[PDB]
Amino acid sequence: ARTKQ
Amino acid sequence: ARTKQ
Amino acid sequence: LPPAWQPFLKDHRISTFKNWPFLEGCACTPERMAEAGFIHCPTENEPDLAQCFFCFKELEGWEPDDDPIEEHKKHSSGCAFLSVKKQFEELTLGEFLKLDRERAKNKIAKETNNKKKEFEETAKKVRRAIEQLAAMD
Amino acid sequence: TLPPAWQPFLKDHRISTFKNWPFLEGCACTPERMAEAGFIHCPTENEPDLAQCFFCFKELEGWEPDDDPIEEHKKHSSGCAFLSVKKQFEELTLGEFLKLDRERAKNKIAKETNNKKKEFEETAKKVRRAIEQLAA
Ligand SMILES: [Zn+2]
Ligand SMILES: [Zn+2]
Repeated sequence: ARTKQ
Repeated sequence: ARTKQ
Repeated sequence: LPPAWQPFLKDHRISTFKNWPFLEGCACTPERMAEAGFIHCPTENEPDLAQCFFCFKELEGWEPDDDPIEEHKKHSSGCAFLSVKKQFEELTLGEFLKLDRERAKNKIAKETNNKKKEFEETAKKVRRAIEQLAAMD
Repeated sequence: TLPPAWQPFLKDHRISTFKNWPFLEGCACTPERMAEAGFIHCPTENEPDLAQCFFCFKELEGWEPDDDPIEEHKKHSSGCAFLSVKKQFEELTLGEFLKLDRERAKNKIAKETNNKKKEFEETAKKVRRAIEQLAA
């Protein structure tokens, strides 16, 4: 997953 | 000391 | 900490003793009552009334050389708070939750034991009124 | 009965947040495993798989089925003290627990602070732009 962008 | 009543 | 759990803390319990009459020179000071589990529940009629927060035993009639712990053992030997040796913060959450469950049970037991008494009192009055009608009175 | 503020410390609460989680049996990032890693489900219209650490408040979207929620948490928020926590919730002392909740309150404030900075920088950007256009 990845950081809220 | 004593209980309630 | 949530209000519900505050009674578990000694400094809260001490803070309840707003106009406690027995102070230094006495065995049952606010400090010592609170170390023993009591809180102050004064009324118009029983101004020195105190209650264990855990087993809900209520005691009045306090004399100055009363040791609040020895009094709590005598009047409510069953009380699990008397078993507690560790300080609040040295308790595990498991141990603490176990205790709060025991307190909720005690509370319920007490409320239940009161309802029984009120009911038994009401039954006595009703019975009596009916006996009096049956007297041909 | 623990006050709602502290519920997130309990795994079974955290699991219960995954109402419509897409990744289930077969998958590495199940509700069970996300929750063991400290996440909660915070879906939105726009970010439906959005998940947040309850402790360090890191928000991660973009989840794929092979993702190990713990390894993702270490990677994206290595600072998080919840990752240090070996013992089960009930084996914690109250001192240890209170220590943690104090750290969470700190993280929360830091996070709130970090959001405000971003909003402000965003508003500044707009103002700049509007003035550049009016200089023309
Ligand atoms: Zn007691
Ligand atoms: Zn975290």
